[PDB]
Formats: sequence, C-alpha cells, structure tokens
Amino acid sequence: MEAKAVARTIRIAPRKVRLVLDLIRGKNAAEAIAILKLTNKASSPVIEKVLMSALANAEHNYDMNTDELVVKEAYANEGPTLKRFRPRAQGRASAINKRTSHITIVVSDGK
Amino acid sequence: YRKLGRTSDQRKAMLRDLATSLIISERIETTEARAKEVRSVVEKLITLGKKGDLASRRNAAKTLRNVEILNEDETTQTALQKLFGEIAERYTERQGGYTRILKQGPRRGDGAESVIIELV
Amino acid sequence: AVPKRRTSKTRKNKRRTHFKISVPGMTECPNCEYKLSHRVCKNC
Amino acid sequence: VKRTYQPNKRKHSKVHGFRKRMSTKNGRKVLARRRRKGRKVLSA
RNA sequence: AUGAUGAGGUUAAUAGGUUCGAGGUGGAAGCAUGGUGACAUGUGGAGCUGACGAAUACUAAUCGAUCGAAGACUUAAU
RNA sequence: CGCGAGCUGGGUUCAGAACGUCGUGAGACAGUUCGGUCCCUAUCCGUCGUGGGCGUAGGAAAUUUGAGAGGAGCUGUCCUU
RNA sequence: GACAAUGGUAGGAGAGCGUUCUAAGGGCGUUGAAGCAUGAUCGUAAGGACAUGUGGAGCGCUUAGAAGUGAGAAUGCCGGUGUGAGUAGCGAAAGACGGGUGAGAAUCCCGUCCACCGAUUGACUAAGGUUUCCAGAGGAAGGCUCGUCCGCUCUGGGUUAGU
RNA sequence: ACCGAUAGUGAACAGUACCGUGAGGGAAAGGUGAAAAGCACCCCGGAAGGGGAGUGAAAUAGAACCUGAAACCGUGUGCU
RNA sequence: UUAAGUUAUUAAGGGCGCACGGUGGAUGCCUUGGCACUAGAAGCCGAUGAAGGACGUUACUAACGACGAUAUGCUUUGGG
Ligand SMILES: CC[C@H]1OC(=O)[C@@](C)(F)C(=O)[C@H](C)[C@@H](O[C@@H]2O[C@H](C)C[C@H](N(C)C)[C@H]2O)[C@](C)(OC)C[C@@H](C)C(=O)[C@H](C)[C@H]2N(CCCCn3cc(-c4cccc(N)c4)nn3)C(=O)O[C@]12C
Ligand SMILES: [K+]
Ligand SMILES: [Mg+2]
Ligand SMILES: [Mg+2]
Ligand SMILES: [Mg+2]
Ligand SMILES: [Mg+2]
Ligand SMILES: [Mg+2]
Ligand SMILES: [Mg+2]
Ligand SMILES: [Mg+2]
Ligand SMILES: [Mg+2]
Ligand SMILES: [Mg+2]
Ligand SMILES: [Mg+2]
Ligand SMILES: [Mg+2]
Ligand SMILES: [Mg+2]
Ligand SMILES: [Mg+2]
Ligand SMILES: [Mg+2]
Ligand SMILES: [Mg+2]
Ligand SMILES: [Mg+2]
Ligand SMILES: [Mg+2]
Ligand SMILES: [Mg+2]
Ligand SMILES: [Mg+2]
Ligand SMILES: [Mg+2]
Ligand SMILES: [Mg+2]
Ligand SMILES: [Mg+2]
Ligand SMILES: [Mg+2]
Ligand SMILES: [Mg+2]
Ligand SMILES: [Mg+2]
Ligand SMILES: [Mg+2]
Ligand SMILES: [Mg+2]
Ligand SMILES: [Mg+2]
Ligand SMILES: [Mg+2]
Ligand SMILES: [Mg+2]
Ligand SMILES: [Mg+2]
Ligand SMILES: [Mg+2]
Ligand SMILES: [Mg+2]
Ligand SMILES: [Mg+2]
Ligand SMILES: [Mg+2]
Ligand SMILES: [Mg+2]
Ligand SMILES: [Mg+2]
Ligand SMILES: [Mg+2]
Ligand SMILES: [Mg+2]
Ligand SMILES: [Mg+2]
Ligand SMILES: [Mg+2]
Ligand SMILES: [Mg+2]
Ligand SMILES: [Zn+2]
Repeated sequence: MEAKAVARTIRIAPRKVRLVLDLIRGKNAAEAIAILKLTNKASSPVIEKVLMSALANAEHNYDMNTDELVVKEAYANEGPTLKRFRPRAQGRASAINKRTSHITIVVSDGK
Repeated sequence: YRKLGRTSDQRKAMLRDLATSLIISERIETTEARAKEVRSVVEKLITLGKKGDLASRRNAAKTLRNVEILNEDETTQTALQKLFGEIAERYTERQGGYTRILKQGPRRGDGAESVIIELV
Repeated sequence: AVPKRRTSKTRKNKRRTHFKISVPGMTECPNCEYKLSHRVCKNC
Repeated sequence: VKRTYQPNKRKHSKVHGFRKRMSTKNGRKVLARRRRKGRKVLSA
C-alpha cells in the first residue's frame, strides 16, 4: 500500500526544505536514507526523521516489505509564519518572517 | 602558502599551537586547511628532533610551546623533550612523511570539513 | 537601484532553474551504510 | 548622546504626583478627567 | 571570483615531507683564544633559508559511483 | 551646450555676516565679500567577462575552413642625391 | 406587413437587473438551507437556473413597501500575501587543541597554551532600573548562527543594623 | 421594516496592552461538540509532530478546533 | 555505398488546462455585546468622613467580582 508521515510546523523555511526534498523524491528508501545522512543541510535530519517515521508506519501499521519501499511522494507545504522585527537605522524597524514548514513523506511498495 | 583567514602573527601563533597539540596528543581533529598547513610545521619539527643537536633543539624551541605533559605515572616532561625523545626515536628510519590526514566530512555548525591529522 | 516592475512567477522560476543542490558524492562501505568518497567512516 | 528623559524619582513625584495635582484647581481638573475616563492610574 | 581550463590519481612524481642544488642573507649556536670590559679572532663563505630546480612513494591522490550510441525517410549515381 | 543611480563641488538659486548702493523702514541689488550636508544593496534593456542546456540524423577524441566580426592605420629629424 | 431610424463625451429623458430588511400570500429544507467549489446552461445587458462535490440550519418565490442597495482606481483605511532574494546584513577584537556532557556541539562545562585591557575592558560608592540575584529543572518563543547554555521559561529560595 | 464581530460602544473577549516627562492618545482579540464523550493502548521520535487503534453522526469537528473565498506557496501531468 | 533533399527525437526549465494539498480568514449562519427610544419612578453624596482608590481576606494562589482584621463574610426577620 502506501504509508505516510507528516512533521508539521517545522521551524525551517519551505524554500530550504524543498531543496533537500528534491534529492530523495522517487528514490528507494535506503538510497534516500543515505542521501539524507550525507547531505550537509539543516533540513536533512528533520527530513530523515520524517522518512524514518514513514518507514516505521509502513512496517508496524501495514506490514509492508521495508526493503522494497520507494519515496513515492515528498513535499513541504507552508506553515504559519512567525512575524518578527529587526531594528534598523534612524529608528526604523524592518520585518523578519520566520517561516515554518509542513513536511510530508509517502513511501510505497508499488503494488 | 595559505593565509587561513588570519593575520601573519595570528596565523603563526595558531600553527605553533596546533603543532604542539599534535606533538602532545599525537592525533587531533581540525579543519582541512589548518591540517594541510600544519603538516609542514610538524614534520620540519620532527626533522629537527631527528637531527638532535643542541642548535636543532634551540631552533625547535623557537616554534614549540611551553607545555608540560604528565606521563604514565606522575612523571612530567616538556613537549620539546618528547619531540627530542620518544617522537624522534620513533621515526629514525623514516625519511619524511610523519603525518597523515583523514577526512571526516562537514561539521554541523559551519559545514567546515573536519579532518583527523595524526602522527604516523 | 530598485526593481522597476515586479518579477512574475514565470521569470522567478526561470531564474531558479539552476538553484539546486546535487546528490553527495557517496560510496558504499564494503565492510563498515554509505559514506562520502575519500572520507573515513568516523562513526563505524 | 544625552537624551531628553533623565529619570528622577523625586522630580517625577514632585511635578506629576498626586499631591501636586491636588495642589491646584487645574490639577484637580486633571484628576477629575482621568477618573471620568476610567483610568487605572490617576497620577505618579 | 565560482563554474571553466590545464597538470595528476598507485601500471603514480600531482602536492606535502625528505635529501641535494640555485638564489638570498652575510659569518649561527657551542666551544676555544685574546681583552678589566664593551667586544674581537678562530673553528667556518658558517648557519639559516616561502614561493625556484632535481631526486626520492615516506604521507595523501583508496574502494567505488554516474552519464554515455545502436544510426529516420524520399529520390538519383553506382 | 555627451557623460553627477561614474567623480568633484571652485562658481551659481539656501539659512550667518560685512562693504558700496538703494529704501523712512522691514529689507533689497546691471553688485561685491568670507562661510556653507552631493542619498540610493541594479529588477528589465544595454555593455564587459564567464558557465549550464539543447540543437547540429549514430556516439566520441583531436586537428581545422572561414561566411562574418573586431584590431591596426600617426609622424619628426638627420645623412646622401 | 411595410417604410423609417438606432457612433457618441458633458448632460437631459426612459426602462430594467441585483443586494438587505418588512407586510401579506404561497412554498422549500437533516431524504440536507445559506455559504463555498466545479461544469460544455439560459436571458438583449445588469443577471437567472440546474447538476455534482463541500457544508450542516436555515432559505426562496409572488405582489407591494423601505434602504447603511452595487467599487478598480481617492500617494484611500484595515488585514493577508507576494516581488526584490536565498539577495543586503548578522553591530569595532584572537583564538587552538584535549577531555566531558548530550538525540544533536565552532558556539555549554572543565583543562592547557595563546592573546587583549590595565589612569582600566580592574575595584568600590551615587543616580536610575526594580528581582534581572541563588539553586535545581527546561529548550517552544527570545538570543541577529548554534545552543545541552542564558540577564529567557518552570519550581523553590535570597536582602537581618542603637553606631 | 436598528448592528450582527473591519459592523454595533473605543471596548461582545478595555480606557486594558502599548505610546508619551506630562496633559493626553489608545488598539488587536467572538464560534470544538448535542454531550468532554477532549483521542485508553501500540508504533517512529529527545521532544515537537505524526500513522494506527478508539470516542463521536462527523476528527479535513482534535482545541491555531463551524463554514474556510481570493491573493500567495507546492506536488502530479494531458497538450505545448 | 555515396550524393541531394525532407522531417523527427530531447525539456535544463517555461506556458495552458486539469487533479490534489497548504496558507489565509472573506463569505454564510449565530450572539454573549451594542444602538435608538417608550412608559412608570428617581435624580445630590459628604466631617455620623463622600466620590474614587490603595492594601488585604478563600486550604492551595495570578487577575476580576464580592467582602474588610467579625474580610471569598457575621446576626436577624421573611422567602425558598
Ligand atoms: C543623506 C540622506 C538624505 O539624502 C540627502 O540629503 C540627499 C543628498 F539625497 C539629497 O539632498 C536629495 C538628493 C534631495 O533631493 C533633491 O531635492 C531637491 C530639492 C531637488 C532634487 N532634484 C529633483 C532636482 C532632488 O533630488 C532630498 C530633498 O534630500 C534633502 C531628498 C528627500 C527625499 C529627503 O529629504 C531625504 C529623506 C534625505 N533626508 C533629508 C536630509 C536633510 C539634510 N541632512 C540631514 C542629515 C542627518 C540627519 C540625521 C542624522 C544624520 N547623521 C544626518 N544629513 N543631511 C534624509 O533624512 O535622508 C535623505 C535620503
Ligand atoms: K660561532
Ligand atoms: Mg535610536
Ligand atoms: Mg588561505
Ligand atoms: Mg605584531
Ligand atoms: Mg551637458
Ligand atoms: Mg555636481
Ligand atoms: Mg547620469
Ligand atoms: Mg561652493
Ligand atoms: Mg539711508
Ligand atoms: Mg575657505
Ligand atoms: Mg572573413
Ligand atoms: Mg551573425
Ligand atoms: Mg618619420
Ligand atoms: Mg446611441
Ligand atoms: Mg449609425
Ligand atoms: Mg436623469
Ligand atoms: Mg429603474
Ligand atoms: Mg431590483
Ligand atoms: Mg441571508
Ligand atoms: Mg454602500
Ligand atoms: Mg486602492
Ligand atoms: Mg510584502
Ligand atoms: Mg523575495
Ligand atoms: Mg547564493
Ligand atoms: Mg540582485
Ligand atoms: Mg552579491
Ligand atoms: Mg555577505
Ligand atoms: Mg558580533
Ligand atoms: Mg597589552
Ligand atoms: Mg543567573
Ligand atoms: Mg535560534
Ligand atoms: Mg530566570
Ligand atoms: Mg466573521
Ligand atoms: Mg469593534
Ligand atoms: Mg489524534
Ligand atoms: Mg498519532
Ligand atoms: Mg492516531
Ligand atoms: Mg483523532
Ligand atoms: Mg470538511
Ligand atoms: Mg475551520
Ligand atoms: Mg525538470
Ligand atoms: Mg487553494
Ligand atoms: Mg475566591
Ligand atoms: Zn563505514
């Protein structure tokens, strides 16, 4: 079947998460794990935990093969934005958006 | 030669510190560029230690730090004494190449390439 | 000094064509999962 | 550089405090206005 | 600048080290001698020496992975 | 009167002050004099460099023709005749 | 039936569409109202239906009445979200290594070495602030990075005068 | 034949928060469900957050909780 | 085989349509709060210490309401 995991309101901007997500989309689970382990980006361990959670869902809840799984879907949606301000010169305040992400991973055996 | 993002005095001091730390601990983890620079410093020091004469010892004292090392049981020695003692004897029959660098991969804080440099 | 016109979705994504990262240069560990090429395991 | 507000407990109480407001008819008018508006703080 | 370009990757001199040179500096330290001493002379064109030259696998260029054709049709000469 | 999102800011249209002159005056000038803040992280076209993609009817390594384009183009003195 | 007329700004005239509310009449609705979404539907226009999904309790139609009755522009007001852009910046400086802790360490703790101030980057009073002080626990937010740390969060404490 | 949460009081939860030496100025912010029945237990994870299993008529009603438009941000691809 | 000629395949990315998500809080429904009035009554208290506050009071404790060291209340008369 298909198993899924979601990490919601991760405090990383979706632009940055999607860069790493683009690497593992469509790949085999073990290859994706290796890619995430060896990718030097802040999103990598968060995405790795989501993928591990999806694989654990597969195995425990649906008795899936755990070795024939591919990353069928991998995407990051926009979560709520923390609005912040940075003092600038002349007594002016500038907006800072501390964006969040919803990260989804779907694994499947292809059957 | 590399500048290592430091002024000449700072770079010289850091290279002395790294070389003494390597002599003491025999195996240190640093960045790639620092290790590639310090291999030359440490190996020239080992050359002086193999030479062994008084002038070589004083030339080595120009570079080494004044650190003390507690050995097996409450017996102390200086890094210079270790360099002209155990380290020099270890490499009597080796003609250069007393160190090696092993790459570890990027580290979390800044993505810098961590490496191990050790005495051979 | 300032954009005369806003950048459309099309132009922005065109510009981002090359904004990406590449798969790490990685090799299977013959004895000790996967590792960066020319690096030690450092964890095995 | 030196700014306009240099705090001083005594100065603040003597110029804007309750007793200074009670000391004049216009100060009592201030207190009456602030009571009418429903202010939590009537004076220093 | 980064890409790129070029020299190399063990069937190897690509870089570092080592050994020996070029060039630079200009006479190391230690010791001896002379001098009350500052110093001087000798050992001795000494000692030191980034980038330059050579030799030498001592150290590092491991293992490995990825991409990459199978040659369309129509008419003419052969 | 090419060129200040390339520079300067001596002059000129700024607040101070003074002279000559005019005006009762506040002030003023076919005038003069000393002093007097030059902001901007380049989106598009344009320009200088430098890469990736695909095409070029198989794929590749190297050597190349040159449609076309750019560059260059100055001149003195002396001697001899 | 057969003749004519029908470009149009300011502006004049006429006829209509739709919104909310009211009265009267007649209806719909948990066998699913309003709203929302999609559709290849109807009308001369404003606009009107139907079908399906979502939704979960109200709403049409007819005639008449009354209006906070129709927005694309006001450097309009409020809210949300883009672009510029992974761009500018990250606020005067010297750090290195070992060991520890931890899910995670350039950034926390400990150690050694190095370095900076020293008519002061040292020590003590005053004003001002008002719990920021201490211990134990924490890591969502705050800290221009990180964080196991903190002047941040939780819990419990702490200020003693005849001079 | 008054408003219905940008309306109606500034204020449905406030002369508060915040700003100012002061007089004074002055917000934003309503809705789970009929009933808390507010998710026992298992699994990944330090946690956060999820996937199941349950409650419920409904959990894309799970507390940032009725409906959930548009801008804006993504994933897949029929034609190009 | 050659020559001459014709026309594909690619999509780094982009465009249109469609499908499915996120964000956001419009819209509809709703009302705890307002707005404008009508009728009856009443309007102003205080040195017998007012208006308005400060500080306290609950077993636990921040704020608000109530209360005042008889404190999250006491007595009494009626209601319930
Ligand atoms: C140096 C920064 C200033 O730039 C300038 O002064 C110049 C060099 F950018 C400038 O003079 C520009 C060029 C001016 O525009 C010209 O105006 C002319 C009339 C016409 C001309 N064109 C159209 C022909 C225009 O281009 C004008 C009006 O600024 C006075 C622009 C307007 C928008 C203007 O007022 C702006 C806001 C002006 N200003 C007043 C400064 C007023 C003078 N000032 C104040 C300060 C200051 C204040 C606080 C702290 C510190 N440390 C310094 N420094 N200088 C600022 O606070 O900032 C700037 C940008
Ligand atoms: K000598
Ligand atoms: Mg300021
Ligand atoms: Mg360098
Ligand atoms: Mg110096
Ligand atoms: Mg001109
Ligand atoms: Mg100028
Ligand atoms: Mg110009
Ligand atoms: Mg000038
Ligand atoms: Mg006169
Ligand atoms: Mg001058
Ligand atoms: Mg030509
Ligand atoms: Mg051409
Ligand atoms: Mg000539
Ligand atoms: Mg007409
Ligand atoms: Mg006509
Ligand atoms: Mg009219
Ligand atoms: Mg009409
Ligand atoms: Mg109408
Ligand atoms: Mg309605
Ligand atoms: Mg209107
Ligand atoms: Mg507008
Ligand atoms: Mg914006
Ligand atoms: Mg942007
Ligand atoms: Mg960049
Ligand atoms: Mg830019
Ligand atoms: Mg830049
Ligand atoms: Mg920068
Ligand atoms: Mg700083
Ligand atoms: Mg000093
Ligand atoms: Mg503390
Ligand atoms: Mg942080
Ligand atoms: Mg605290
Ligand atoms: Mg609403
Ligand atoms: Mg309101
Ligand atoms: Mg749940
Ligand atoms: Mg769950
Ligand atoms: Mg569950
Ligand atoms: Mg649930
Ligand atoms: Mg729903
Ligand atoms: Mg909702
Ligand atoms: Mg693509
Ligand atoms: Mg949407
Ligand atoms: Mg109580
Ligand atoms: Zn390994």
